[PDB]
This record gives sequence, C-alpha cells and structure tokens, in this order.
Amino acid sequence: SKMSDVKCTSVVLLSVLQQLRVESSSKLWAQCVQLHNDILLAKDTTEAFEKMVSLLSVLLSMQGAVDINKLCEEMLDN
Amino acid sequence: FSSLPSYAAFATAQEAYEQAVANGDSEVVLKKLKKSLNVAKSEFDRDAAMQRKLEKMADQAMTQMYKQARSEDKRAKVTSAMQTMLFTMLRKLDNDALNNIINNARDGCVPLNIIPLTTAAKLMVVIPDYNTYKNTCDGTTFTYASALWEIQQVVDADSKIVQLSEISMDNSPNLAWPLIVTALRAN
Amino acid sequence: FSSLPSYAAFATAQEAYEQAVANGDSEVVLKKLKKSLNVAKSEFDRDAAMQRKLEKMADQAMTQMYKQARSEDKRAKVTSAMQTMLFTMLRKLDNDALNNIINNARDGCVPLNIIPLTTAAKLMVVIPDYNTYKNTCDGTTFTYASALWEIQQVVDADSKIVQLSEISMDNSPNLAWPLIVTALRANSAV
Amino acid sequence: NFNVLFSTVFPPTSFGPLVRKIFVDGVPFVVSTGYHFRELGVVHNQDVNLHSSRLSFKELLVYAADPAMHAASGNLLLDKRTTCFSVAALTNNVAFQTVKPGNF
RNA sequence: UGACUGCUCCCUAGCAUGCUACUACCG
RNA sequence: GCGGUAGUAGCAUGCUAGGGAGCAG
Repeated sequence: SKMSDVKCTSVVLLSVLQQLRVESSSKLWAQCVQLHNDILLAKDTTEAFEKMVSLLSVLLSMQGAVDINKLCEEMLDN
Repeated sequence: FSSLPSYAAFATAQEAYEQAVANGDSEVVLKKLKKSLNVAKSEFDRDAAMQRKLEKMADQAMTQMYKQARSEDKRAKVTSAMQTMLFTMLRKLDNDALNNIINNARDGCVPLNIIPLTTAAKLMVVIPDYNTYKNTCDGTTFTYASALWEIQQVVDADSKIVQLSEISMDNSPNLAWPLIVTALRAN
Repeated sequence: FSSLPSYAAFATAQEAYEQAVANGDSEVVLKKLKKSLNVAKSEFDRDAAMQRKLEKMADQAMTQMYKQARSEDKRAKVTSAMQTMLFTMLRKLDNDALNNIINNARDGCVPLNIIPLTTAAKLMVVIPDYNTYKNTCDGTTFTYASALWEIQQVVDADSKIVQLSEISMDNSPNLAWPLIVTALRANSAV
Repeated sequence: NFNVLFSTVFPPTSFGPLVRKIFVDGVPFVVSTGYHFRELGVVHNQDVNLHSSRLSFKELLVYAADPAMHAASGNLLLDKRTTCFSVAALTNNVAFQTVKPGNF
C-alpha cells in the first residue's frame, strides 16, 4: 500500500509539473519523463522514494510557480 | 392526477352512476349512464399518463442540464484542484526526506537544480538567513534531504567567495545574505 | 385545425341537432340527431388526419432541401480553398533549374526523389550529437550531394539561436542537442 | 520474385513516382504520371493530357493528394536521426510532439 | 495532432407488426 | 343477435436514424 501511493503521487506530480509549462524546456522535460516512467516500473520501495525526491526537487526549485506556504496552511502539507 | 377538470367530471359521473345503480333501476338508465360515463373515463385516463410522461421528461432534462453545467464548472479549476490534491497526498505519504525538503522550501531554503542520487555531482541551494545556516550547516558538513553533504564553496549576492570561518553570529550581519552553497554527496 | 372546410358544416349540424334535442321533441328527432352527428364526425375524422400527415411531409421536404443547400455551399468553399492552395504553392518552383533538368530527360519523365536534390535552394540538417556534427557540417561551408553549402543559422530543439563559437566538445552537454542547421546553395540557387 | 532480387543493385533514388510538366491555361504544373516499383517494374498512366482547360473537382482532389507538388515546392532535408531515406521538409521548423500523463 | 474493423450497454426520435381497450358506421 | 370498417388511448416486438460510453485486434 506504500508503493501504489507513491505511484499515484508521482502521476499527480507529473500532471502538476506539466500544467506549469515545463515541456518548453526539452532537457528538463526529458529528465522528468524518465523519472516518472522509472517510478511506475519499480518493484521495491526505496528507489521509488529517492526518484520521488529527485522529481519533487524540480517543482520546489521554481520560485514563482506556486505558493508553498499558502498550500501548506490550508490544512495541507506540513 | 386529481387536479384536472376531467377528473372532476369523471368523479361526478362515477358517483351519480354508482348511486343510481345501488338504488336499483332498469336497463335504459344504466345504458345511458355508462354512455355518458365512459367518455369522461377515457378523457381522464389519457391525461393520467400524459402528465406522468411530461413530468418524468422534465426531470430528465433538468438532470442533463445540471450535469452539463457541473462538467463545464469542473473543467475550469483544474490547476488549483490538482495542486491541492498533490499536497494532500504528499501529506499522507509521511516520509522524512520529503518532509525535510518541503519544510526547508517553506522556510526559504530551496535548491537550484535537480537533486543528484549518485555518490558525486554538485548540488546548489540558497540560504537566506543565519538561522537556516545554523540549523543545516554545522562544521564542514551539510545535512539536506535526509543525507550528508560536504561544503566546498560559498558565494554571496555579490559573487565573492566567503570562507567558512567568516560566518558567525555577530560577524555575519555585514554581508550579502542570499548565499549559495555548492556541495557533493558524502558516501 | 379550427377552420377546416368541413368544420362549418359539422358545427352547424351539431348546433342544430342539439337545439332540437333541447327542444324536447320525439325520439325520431333524437335518432336523426345521432345518425347525422355520427356521420358528421366520421367525415371530419379524415379531414383532420390527412391534413396533419401532409404538414409533416412538407416540413420534412423543407428540411432536406435546406441541408442540401448547405452542403452545396460547403462544397463551393472547399473547392475555392483547394484552388488557392495549389496556385499559392505553384509560385516557388524555380522555373529555370527545373526546366534545365526536365529538358535533359529523353522523354520528359524524371524521378521525383531527385528534384529537391538538384533544384532546391535551402538545406536543413538535423544533428543528434556532437560526434555526428563534427563529421557532417564542421566549419562554415560543407559539401553534400555534389554541391557546396554555406551555413546561415543554427537553432536548437527549443528554437533559440545558437552561435557556432559555442558548439564545442566541452560545451556540448549544455545544449538542447537536436540541432537544426540551415544552409544556402553557394554559386547556384541562393 | 526475381524483381525483388534484381532491384537491390540499382540506386535507391530511381524508385517511386515519375513526374513531368503539364500546362493548365498556360501555367505549368508538376504532376505524377507513373510509378517505378521495386517489385512490379515500370508502370505508365493511361489517361494523361498535357494541355487542358480549367480543371474540375475530382482533378483538384487528385492533384492535391499527389506528393509531387509538395516535394517539389519544399526544401532539401538531410536527417541523421534515422537511417531511412529522406525526401524533403515542408516547413522551416521541425515539430517535436510529446505525450502527456493520465488523470487520477 | 486523433487510423481501419469487430462486439456490447444506455438515451431520444421515426417506421412497421402484434395485443387490449373506447366510441361510431355497415350489414 | 354476430361480424366488418374508421378514428383514439395504453402496452409489447423488430429495424432505421442521431447522441454518449466500454472492450478487443
């Protein structure tokens, strides 16, 4: 149950990243696609988590993009 | 269906015929009463089903319009819905590295490139205040994303190199603070 | 539905018969009333049914002819669009080199695969990586298809200008690599 | 069967449509009036008219589906991503198409 | 930017056929 | 007294047309 959760979270994260016009940079989009496709094919739940950290770092390293703090104060992420 | 004039006429005819028959009478009266009754009965019975079909059709039409309006509304809030959902699942996952980096980004310490996974390759973050430097950087090692990294360079907003010994409590507030640490992943 | 030709006769007969009934006359007048009204309603029946059939037939005919007219209009506009496209693409044939290679043919027929190879004015090259780049279009002028071409512009996968001074071995991993090179025919066509 | 074996010797640029120049109201066109198959040999069309008046609807449809005009009114292209034969590029830019993920 | 086939479920409209019913005409 | 015919209403059956969706090669 800890593996399907991370696969669903990865799908949602890739959708959110695509909504922010990331595919307008070929290298970043290729890396994101590779990570997302690698997570869904995983068999053990440690490689999936490190790839998840790597994929989330892409969204976190975009200043304007989204508001981390507002999205953390809505009874959401801590 | 008791709100139509046809129902009233049929009910009056029914009552009159029933009373006359229960009182007892001849054949011609029964024949005349039934010839005046059956037309009203058919008049009632047609509308009794026409009204039902009209009502169910109206209900279906209102259902369809509600569905169309709701779909049109839903397909116009996707960005916010997806972001809220993503952060809800990120809460539910409950991982230490993800929590660490999310809190770090929430306080101001965000990365500048993709976090590497190998025992090598460079990582660059931004440290905007002395408190974050106190929490993360102590000594010559760096703790980020539930890992260990080794500082090798410090650069300020003026791009001048700052040695590690320089940074201190009262010795810091004369500097361009948005520092940029570049480290490599410790074994 | 209220001014049909038989409506006047039917209504007048009904009114007269019911007035006779309200007069309280004998049973013979009642029998005559019943027969006359029965035949009157019977004759009104087909006059009320056939008209309703005919109106729906006419409406269907009108709808079909309207949709036929719309189809004809759409056909005319698509014909105009195709003609415009053909006559617009005609104006780039380079009618001197094409004529020069057509006349050399022994009967006027030539393969289609050698027309762009010998009459085109512009060349586009897509390069996967640097090793392939340094073997195909190194420098500022290169030779391909027994002709000389000179570079005019280089862009990347994101369609941004790239200068030849930064296409090197060290700087290779910093470019969106599916590079596109544009050149012109030197001494010949453009 | 014999043509398949014998066609591997001849150059690969001599296969495909054969085009020529026809005139419609004094303007020159370029249309395909035959084919050269690797298996079936040389085939020539049976109803080709060089000089003609303004053309009809089905002639427009036939001339708009032929690759002759599109290839002859385009730029040369040398693509090194693949090893298959390349003919021409119809525009001045190369299109890159991606595939999006699903919805949860 | 969205190919060629095959099968199945749901909704509406029309046509044909059948069952029952209500009046009326005819013998 | 029985049958035939003409409209009207409800119900059932099979096709055609339109729309929405699912699976397979």
